[PDB]
Amino acid sequence: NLPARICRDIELFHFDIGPFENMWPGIFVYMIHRSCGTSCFELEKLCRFIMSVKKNYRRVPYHNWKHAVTVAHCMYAILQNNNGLFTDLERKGLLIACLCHDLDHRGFSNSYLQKFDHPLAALYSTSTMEQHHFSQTVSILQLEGHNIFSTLSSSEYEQVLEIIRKAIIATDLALYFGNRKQLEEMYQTGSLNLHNQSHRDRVIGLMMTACDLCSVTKLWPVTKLTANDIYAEFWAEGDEMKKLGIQPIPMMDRDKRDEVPQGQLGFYNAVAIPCYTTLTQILPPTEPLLKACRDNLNQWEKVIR
Ligand SMILES: c1ccc2nc(COc3ccc(-c4n[nH]cc4-c4ccncc4)cc3)ccc2c1
Ligand SMILES: [Mg+2]
Ligand SMILES: [Zn+2]
Repeated sequence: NLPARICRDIELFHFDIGPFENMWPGIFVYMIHRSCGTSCFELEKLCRFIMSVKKNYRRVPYHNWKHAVTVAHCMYAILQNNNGLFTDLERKGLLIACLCHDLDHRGFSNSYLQKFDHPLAALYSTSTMEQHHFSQTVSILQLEGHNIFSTLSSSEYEQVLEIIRKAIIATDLALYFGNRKQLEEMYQTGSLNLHNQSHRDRVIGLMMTACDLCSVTKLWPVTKLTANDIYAEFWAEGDEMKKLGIQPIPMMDRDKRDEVPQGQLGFYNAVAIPCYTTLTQILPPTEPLLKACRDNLNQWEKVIR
């Protein structure tokens, strides 16, 4: 059962899930129980599922099991602070989607898989890794005793899997730019309609981006340390690009590491700030994410000065 400090602090947008890996499954179950009810899933099935998901995350620097639970926590915080907006099915689906959204990640981008001519790029030409993450999700659900959705009707099963698929695919950051552009237009013209499924899907897409990127919404010590892990992957990919005979983009080139503060500035400006700004416009209770993002932006500016 959850420690008093965790029960309190888990409700903060900037909660960090800690270094104790064995505690993370219980943290996830607690979040499920609080958003979805303790009758939502059979506990044994749920526990079995979570442990098989863990097993299919790799020991990479950033796109790992810790990332999965962290993304799920951010989703929990959004859902908790936006009571009555999302359906029981959406809430279950979105939390499970976040837990599964990077399944079997190798620590390489879609672009690298394409340049490598990896068999996954042949199977899934666009959003390669994300299509794979969804495939892994389905495969796990299909294992004996793992169908946490077995109490749903056939129709609800299909429905939740579609919610999950859309949510996982939305974590392809390539898609964020177009999605955010559409949403911002809908906001400003007052045409955003949460009862319109296509609009609803976009909002959920943006939520998935917000959650995926949430390391930039933590307090500075957490954010600064996390940046070490993301670049560890990117620089390794840069090395691999060099080995293919291809000059990596500066973000992936360890030789350009002194330029990290300027690169961060670019990212906050082009992606992070616009993301949380748009999210806050649609879901005002999510403002703490934007506040923390702006604070981290200032810290990078301070590093530069
Ligand atoms: C030289 C040196 C560094 C450079 N960096 C950049 C942009 O760097 C990033 C880093 C991470 C991410 C990111 N993508 N998805 C989640 C994250 C993330 C996760 C945790 N913390 C920060 C970002 C996006 C951009 C550009 C040019 C550069 C040139
Ligand atoms: Mg991903
Ligand atoms: Zn992710």
